[PDB]
Amino acid sequence: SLEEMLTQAVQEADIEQVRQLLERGADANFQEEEWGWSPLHSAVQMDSEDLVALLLKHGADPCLRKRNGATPFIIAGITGNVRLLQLLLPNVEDVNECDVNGFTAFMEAAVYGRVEALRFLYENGADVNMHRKTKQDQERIRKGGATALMDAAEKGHVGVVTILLHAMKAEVDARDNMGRNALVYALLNPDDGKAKAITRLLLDHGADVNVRGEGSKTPLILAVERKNLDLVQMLLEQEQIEVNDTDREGKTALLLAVELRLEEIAKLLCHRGASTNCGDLVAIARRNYDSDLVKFLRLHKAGPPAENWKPQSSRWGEALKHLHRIWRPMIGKLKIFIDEEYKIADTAEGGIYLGLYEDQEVAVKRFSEGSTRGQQEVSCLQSSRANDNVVTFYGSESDGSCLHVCLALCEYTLQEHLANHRGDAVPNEEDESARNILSSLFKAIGELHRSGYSHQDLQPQNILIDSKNGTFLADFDKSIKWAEDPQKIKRDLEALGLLVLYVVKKGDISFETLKNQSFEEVIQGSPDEETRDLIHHLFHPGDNVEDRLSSLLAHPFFWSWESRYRTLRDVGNESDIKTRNQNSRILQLLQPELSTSFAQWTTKIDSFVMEEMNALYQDTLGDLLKFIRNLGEHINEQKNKKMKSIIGEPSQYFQEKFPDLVMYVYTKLQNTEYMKHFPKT
Amino acid sequence: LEEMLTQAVQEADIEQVRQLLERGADANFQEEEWGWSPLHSAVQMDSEDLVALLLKHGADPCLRKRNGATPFIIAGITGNVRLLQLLLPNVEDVNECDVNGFTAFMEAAVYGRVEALRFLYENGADVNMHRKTKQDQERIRKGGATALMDAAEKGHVGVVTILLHAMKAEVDARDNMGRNALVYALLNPDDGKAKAITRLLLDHGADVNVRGEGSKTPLILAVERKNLDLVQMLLEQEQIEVNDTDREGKTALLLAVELRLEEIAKLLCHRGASTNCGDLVAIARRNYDSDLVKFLRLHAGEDFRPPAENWKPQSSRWGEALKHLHRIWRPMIGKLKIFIDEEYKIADTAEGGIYLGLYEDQEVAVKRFSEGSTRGQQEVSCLQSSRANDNVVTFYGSESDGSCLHVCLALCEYTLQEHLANHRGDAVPNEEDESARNILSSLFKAIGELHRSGYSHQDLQPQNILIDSKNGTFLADFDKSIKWAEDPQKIKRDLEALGLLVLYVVKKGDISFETLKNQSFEEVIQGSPDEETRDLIHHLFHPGVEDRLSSLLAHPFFWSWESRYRTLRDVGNESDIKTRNQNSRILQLLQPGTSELSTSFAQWTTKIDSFVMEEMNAGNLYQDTLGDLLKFIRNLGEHINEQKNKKMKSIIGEPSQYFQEKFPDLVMYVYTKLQNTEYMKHFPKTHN
Ligand SMILES: Cc1[nH]c(/C=C2\C(=O)Nc3ccc(F)cc32)c(C)c1C(=O)NCCN1CCCC1
Ligand SMILES: Cc1[nH]c(/C=C2\C(=O)Nc3ccc(F)cc32)c(C)c1C(=O)NCCN1CCCC1
Repeated sequence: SLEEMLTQAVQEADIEQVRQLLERGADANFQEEEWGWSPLHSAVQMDSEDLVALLLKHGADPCLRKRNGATPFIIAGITGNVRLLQLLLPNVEDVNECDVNGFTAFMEAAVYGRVEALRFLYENGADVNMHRKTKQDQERIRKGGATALMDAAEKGHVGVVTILLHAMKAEVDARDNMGRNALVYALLNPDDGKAKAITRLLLDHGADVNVRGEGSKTPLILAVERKNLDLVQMLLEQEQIEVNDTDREGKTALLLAVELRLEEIAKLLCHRGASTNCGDLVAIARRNYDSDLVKFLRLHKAGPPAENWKPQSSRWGEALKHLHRIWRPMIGKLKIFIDEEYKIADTAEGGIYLGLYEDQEVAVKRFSEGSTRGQQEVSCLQSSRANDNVVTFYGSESDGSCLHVCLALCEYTLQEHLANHRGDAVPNEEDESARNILSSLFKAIGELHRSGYSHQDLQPQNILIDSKNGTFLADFDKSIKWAEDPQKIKRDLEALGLLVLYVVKKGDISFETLKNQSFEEVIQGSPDEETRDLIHHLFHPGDNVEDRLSSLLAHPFFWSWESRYRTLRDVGNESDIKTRNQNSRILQLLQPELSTSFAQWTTKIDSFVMEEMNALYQDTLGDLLKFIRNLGEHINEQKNKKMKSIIGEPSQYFQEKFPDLVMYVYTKLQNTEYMKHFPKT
Repeated sequence: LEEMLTQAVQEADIEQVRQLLERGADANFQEEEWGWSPLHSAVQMDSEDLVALLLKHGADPCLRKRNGATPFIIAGITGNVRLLQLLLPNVEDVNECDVNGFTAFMEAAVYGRVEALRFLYENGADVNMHRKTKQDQERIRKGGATALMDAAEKGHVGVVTILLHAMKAEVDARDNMGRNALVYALLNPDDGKAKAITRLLLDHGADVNVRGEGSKTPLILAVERKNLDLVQMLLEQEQIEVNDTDREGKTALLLAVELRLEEIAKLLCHRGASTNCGDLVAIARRNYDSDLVKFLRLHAGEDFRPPAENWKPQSSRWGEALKHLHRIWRPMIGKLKIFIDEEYKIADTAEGGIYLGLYEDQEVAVKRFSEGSTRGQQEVSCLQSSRANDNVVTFYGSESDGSCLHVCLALCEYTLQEHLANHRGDAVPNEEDESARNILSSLFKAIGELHRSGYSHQDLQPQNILIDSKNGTFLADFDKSIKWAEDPQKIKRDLEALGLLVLYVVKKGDISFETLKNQSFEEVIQGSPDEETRDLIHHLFHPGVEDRLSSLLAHPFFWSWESRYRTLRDVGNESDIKTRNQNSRILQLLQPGTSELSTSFAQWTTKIDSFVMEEMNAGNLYQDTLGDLLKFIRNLGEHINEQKNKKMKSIIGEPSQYFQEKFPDLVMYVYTKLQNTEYMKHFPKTHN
C-alpha cells in the first residue's frame, strides 16, 4: 500500500508526491505482478520527462523488463520524445536490446511513425536492417523476422519510409521468416494515398514484386482485390512481374478483376499479357451485367474443370450436386441459394435450406439478424457441441440482415423415418427401434438440462434421423436457460412422455392428437404397463438437476424381452424363494393395492403344463418367480417338448399372461440389494 | 440439334439470327437452368438490332426467367433508353417486379443510369415504392428497400440528388429491417461519395438515430470507419443521441478510444458524450495514446464499474488459467481469444504448440500452424470430415490472422498416458479392468468411423488420445492423416498401432509405448497377460480386410466377466450337454476327433478342489470332457448360493473369476468353436 500510491502518484502526474515517497523509501523498481509495469515504464509511456528524471535520480533501472521483455528504453521509441531517449541511453548496455517478440526501440519508432526519435537512434548505433528474433514457439510457425521498413510500410508512415531508404541504407528486399517483403506490407494498408506513395518508393529501390503474402497472394492480386487501378499500373511497369501467377485458391489477377466488376483493370491486364485460360471470363462479366467488358473479352477472344465433388446424403444428393455446380456469392464460409429446389422445410421465420459450409453439406436455418429466436438458437447450440445426440453445429454467418445458422444435414424427420419403416416388423414383435430412438432422446434432453438449457418445444419434427439411424434433437429457437424458471423443465418431460407414446405407436397416432389428450387418456392409450409407468414418471418427476432422465434409462421399458425374462429367472433362483422361507428379506420385500393379474396365477396357466411342472405351487409371487426360474432351466429338454410347444417363447408368454409382473418386481426391489438381478443399464 | 438459337445471339452475328428464325427455331425458348430468353440476352448485351429482329418475330417482352425478371426490367440496368421505348408499348405495367421486388426503375437506380431513370419517371414509375418479396424472406425482415437506398449504397451521387429534388423521393422511407438511406450510404467504401450522399439526406431530414445491422447507429458506423468528417456532419444535428449503444453495449465514444482515434474521441466529448461508458484511460493508456490519456484525464472513468466476473470454466485442470484469460484484454482473431504465454500453454508441438483459448466464449485448445503449413491443412481437412465422429475431439473452427492458422478444439483434461498414471492405483491386483475395455472400444469406434470417412490417422500413440472430465476417450491430432483411397493398404498401420495400444492400455501404462514400438509383433503377443488379449492383438496385426474393427467389438475381450460366465453357463445347459449325447451337434462342435488335447481343461476334474469336486457328484460321474465342464459350470452357477453349499462358495469365491483363472483358454476355446454357428445365440449381446 506504499508502492501502490507511488504507482498512483505517477499516473496522476503529481510530481511532489513522487519526490516525497522516494524520500520516504518507496521502491522505484517495483513491478506489478500482472503485466510487470514499473513506475519508470509508466513514466516514459505518459511522456513526462520530469518524472523520468526524478525516478532515475533514485536508482530505478532503465533496462528493467516487463512481462513482454520491454524496457523503458524500448518504450521510449513508442513515445517518440527524444529527450527521454537522451536521459536513458547513458545506462543502456545495448541499444538493440529487444523484447520477447524481438521489438527494438528503433522498430517501435518505425511502428509509431516517430521521425525525430528514429534519427536519434540511427546516429547512436541502432541496427536499421534488424530482423525480429522471437520465442521458439513463434519461429516454428514461421512468425517474426520483420524489419523497421516493413513496420513503417504497413502502418503507412510515408515520412519514415523515405528516410529509412534514402538516409539510413535500409534494405528494401529484406524478408521475414514467412517470406514477406515490405511491398506486401505496403499493399495491405487501407489508405490509398499513403499506399500509393510507399509502393512507388519501394519499387524504385528494387523491391521484388514476385513474392507471396497471406493466402499465397502476390502484390498484383492484392492490388486488384483492393480495386485500385493506380497500384496495378505501378506494378505492371516492371516487366519481370509474372502476370499469370495464381494464389492458394487457384485464382489469377485477371480472373479476380473480371469477378470484381473492374473493366478498366481487366482491359489493362489483358494488354500486358494476362492469359485468358484461367476461367470463363465472359460468363462472369455477363453475370455482372457489364455489356462493355463482354464485348472487350469477345473482341480479344481467339476461340472448364472436372466436377469431382460427391455428396454424402442420398435424399439431398442431387440438389447439392446442383448447388455445388452453380455460382453463388459466399456469405463468409457459407454458400446458399434461396430457391424451392434447395428448400428442406418451412419455419416460423426464414425456412430451412441446403447449404455448403467450408464445402461440407449443411442445413441452414435463417433468422432476421436481430431475432431473439436466432440468438437463443445460437447460444444453445454453442453450449451443446459435446452433446452427441444434438444436431452438429458448424457455425453461424450473417450478411447485412440475415443470421444463417448452419447445422448437420440429416436424412429424415422422426415422422418420415417412422413412416418409411412402418412396414418392417410384423404386428406383435418386440420393438427394439423404439427403445433406441427414445434412449437417444433421453440422453439428448438430459445432457441439454445439465448444460443449463431446456428445449421448450419437443415434437417429432424437431427430431432428425441420420443415414446411420442415429436420432438427433434440433431446433432450439424457443429454448431457455432454465435457471430463469426451473419449473418449465416439466414441459420438456411432458413432451417426452407424449413422444414415448408417439414412438411406441410407430407414428400411427399423430402428435397433434396426443397433445389434445389429457394425461389419463395418454396413459389409457399405452399398450403396456412399462410404457404406462414410464410416462407417469415423466409427468410426475422427482426433483433433479439433469439427473432425473439418466435414472429412468434403468427403467424396465428399456430392458429387452430377454433381459426381463432373465431378471425374473435370476430372482426366482434366490435360495429363500426356492425354500419358501417366508421370514426372508426377499419375500418380505415382495410382501404385498389393486388385484394383480398374478393373484391366483396357477389357475391362469395351462393345466397340462401346471400338472407336469409339479414333480405344491401356491398363488404367491415368490412361487411364480420360482416357476419362471424352473421352466427357464428345463424348457429345452426332450422330456418337456409338449410343454415347450404350449408355451412358445417363454419371455413373451409370461409378459402377455402377466403384464404387470415385470413392473411389480421392479418396484419392489428397485432400491434394494436385489437390484443386482436387474440387467446392466 | 438446335442450340444455335441462342449461341448465335451471344456471338451477335445477326446474319445467322434472321436466317435461323425461318429455319425451324423458336424465339421464346427458355433454357431451363435460369430461364434466359434470347430477348433477355439481347437486352443485356445492349444490341438495338437484335432486340428489333426478335420482337418482329413475336417474342414476348414480359416473358419471365427464374428470378421473375423481364427483358424490360433488365433494360433498366443496361440504361439504354431507346430499348426501353421499343418495349414499353408491349408492357402492362412499368412498376412490374421480379421475385425479389425489383423494378426497372430501381435497377436504373442500382446501376446509376440517370437518363434511363428520368424516362421511366415521367412514364409513371413510382419512386417511393418498397420491394415486395417472397414470404420466406419477408418473415426474416428482408426487402422493402427504395430506389434512394440503392442509389445511396452504390454511391451514385447524381442519382440521389435528382431523386430527392426532381422526383419527390421520401428521404426517411424505411425497409422492413428499419433502415433508411442514411445507413445504406454509410456502408459505402468510398469516403467522398459517402460524404456527399450523407449531406443530401441529412438536409432533407433523414433520421440520424436509425438502427442498422448490429443495432449500430449512423454515428457508430462513421466512427468504426475512422472518418472524422462524417462524424462532424452527424453531430451538426443537435437531436442526435451521442450515447446510443450497439447490441454489444458499446457507444460511439468508447469505440473511438478503443480504435486509437483521439481526433474523433475529443470531438465526441466536446459534444456531450458521457465518459463513463468504459474505462477509457486504461484503454488509451494500453494503446500508448499519451495525448488522449491526458485529455480524458482532465475530464473520466471515475463513475464506472466493470461487470463482475460472471463466467465459470468447465475444466478443473485448466480452470484457473481460463478464468485469467477471460479477465484480461485481448484482440480477437475472428471468433478466437488467445494469448501466447506460458501460463496458457497446454503442450509442445512440432509447430506452434497447444494453447488455451476462448472461441465464441467457449473454452478450447488451440493448435497452431503456419498459415501455409501442409500439416495444418490436413488437420482441418480431416477434422471437417469427422464432425459426426463421437470419439474424435470436437472441432469448433479454424481462425487465421496475417500468418497463423489457429485450429480450435474441445478442451480435454488428460492425455491417455497421464490418465493411466493417475488411475494406476484404482483396481485391486486381481479384479476386472472395465476401464481398459471402455477406452479401447471407444478407440475402435473412433478409428473405424475415421476409416469410413475415408481417412487414416498414421500416427496413433497415447499422446494423441485425450480423456475428458467424464472419462470419455477422444482421438486427436490429425496433422499426419491421409485419405486412404490413394493407397488403401496403409490403414493396416493404424490397426498395428491399435494392437500396440491394446497392450499398452491393458498393462495400465506400465510398459512404455516406445518399448512396444521397438518390439516385434510376436514379442507384443507374448507380453499379453491373457488369451483374450492375445487373440485380439493377433487379429489387429493380421487383419486383411476393411471393417475388422466393428467385428472385433464382439470379441470376448470386450465381454464382461459376468457375461463370459453367463455364456459358459448357458452353453452348459443345452440338453445334449446334460445328457452327454456325444453324437449331438453341439458336442461335435466342441469336442470332436480323438480328444481335446493340450489345454488347461484336459483332465480338468483333477484341477478342481477335491471337496467341491466330491460334493458336486449327485456313467453318472463328471468326466474330463469339455461338455462335462460346461455342465459343471452350469450346475454350480445354479446352486452355489444355496444354504447347503456355503462352504463350497467360500472355497470358490466369485465363480466367474475362478474358472477363468484355472482355465484361461476356456472362454476363447468356446468362442472359437461356436462363433459362426447357431450356438452364437449364447454369446452376450454386443454393439449395434
Ligand atoms: C418439418 C420438417 N423439418 C425438417 C427438417 C429439419 C428441421 O426442422 N430442422 C432441421 C435441422 C437440420 C436438418 F438437417 C433438418 C431439419 C423436415 C425434413 C421437415 C419436413 O418433414 N418437411 C416436409 C416433408 N414432409 C413432412 C410432411 C409431409 C412432407
Ligand atoms: C503432450 C501433451 N499433450 C497435451 C494435450 C493435447 C494434445 O497434445 N493435443 C490436444 C488437443 C486438444 C486438447 F484439448 C489437448 C491436447 C497435454 C496436456 C500434454 C502434456 O502432457 N503436457 C504436460 C507435459 N508434462 C506431462 C508429463 C511430462 C510432460
